[PDB]
Amino acid sequence: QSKFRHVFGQAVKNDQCYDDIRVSRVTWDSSFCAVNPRFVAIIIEASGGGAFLVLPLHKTGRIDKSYPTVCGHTGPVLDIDWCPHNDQVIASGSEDCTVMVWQIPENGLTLSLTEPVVILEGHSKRVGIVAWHPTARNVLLSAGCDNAIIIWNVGTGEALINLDDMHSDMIYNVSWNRNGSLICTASKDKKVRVIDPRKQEIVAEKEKAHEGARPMRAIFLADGNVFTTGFSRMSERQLALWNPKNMQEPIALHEMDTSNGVLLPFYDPDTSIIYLCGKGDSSIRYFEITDESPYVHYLNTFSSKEPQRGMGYMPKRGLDVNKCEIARFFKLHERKCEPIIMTVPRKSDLFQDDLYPDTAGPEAALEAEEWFEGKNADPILISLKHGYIP
Repeated sequence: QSKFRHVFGQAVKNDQCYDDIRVSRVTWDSSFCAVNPRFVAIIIEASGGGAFLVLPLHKTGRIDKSYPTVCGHTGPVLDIDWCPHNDQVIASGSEDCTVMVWQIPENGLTLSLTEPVVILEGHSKRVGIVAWHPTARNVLLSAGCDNAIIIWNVGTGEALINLDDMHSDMIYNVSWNRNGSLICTASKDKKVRVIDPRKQEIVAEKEKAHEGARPMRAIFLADGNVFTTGFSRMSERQLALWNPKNMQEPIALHEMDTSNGVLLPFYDPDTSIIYLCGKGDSSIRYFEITDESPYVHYLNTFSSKEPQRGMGYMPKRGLDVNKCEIARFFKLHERKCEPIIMTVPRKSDLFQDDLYPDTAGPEAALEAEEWFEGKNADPILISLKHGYIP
């Protein structure tokens, strides 16, 4: 009976792709791609040091080899994240052990961008993880191969939290909860941790959340549940759903297939859909999360003949309500970025308001100093109906 059962993906025509990109060749498990309503950012092969490419969404077709890039890093770029409160601002983590924050010029680059707004220098090792705070302006989390998590005030350039003796082994990912009061981590010691970064304490963990000696991912759902991907002892890709108030036993665990890539979860809290795709997969599998067991329900698979090297995900503000678009993927091939549009088939030409509840907007709910000092706020919601045409 699920309203999302006919959700389907459709790749755009080649003339709506971004072509002749030289995607990074590093063996780091990066997503290589970050998208916002103005720009697509792609981690590329740099002559020296490190670079990423920033394209206006309209700049489709073959990209000139000399198109300007963001190239101020002195080591390969490993992760990129657009500022949720500023569509001209992006953070990068590098093998040069820095996080850099960049101001993109209006309409994108004319000249190569070599000087960041700020360099953050707390890590002693490569920085593979950057995550902007969901609600607090200028709060930015990095995690490095030093196994330190640092939470920055980007406005002052100061490390205000250093979690440096919490993780004995490599950190695979860090995710903020809805109001950014908590983070969750997955680590190569096979633990998933829920952390209060301001209290600097672990509030819940699960040992061996997955048994495989392969990477995991852990993210928060809108209701405070933690959703994980990983591998069985037998190389099966798995997903699980955990109540952090009681992590002994999973609410749900599902075995999927025996491919090699870790499943990156993309969670849409507005539809309760989770999309899963791994490096090397030609498929995007999507599930609905509901309060009816077994709680994680299979919807469908987007199928293709081409494996992904990385994947970006368009925030709600960039979607087309008239088309009932509920997600847009930016699928990285070897030399190309290919938008994939997820739509709900609907007969009616009316505004499908059930698909588009008010969504987390770009206005920061509180300042860095307020949040660091212990204040909390929810995302400030906006309506998407201004985009509707009769």
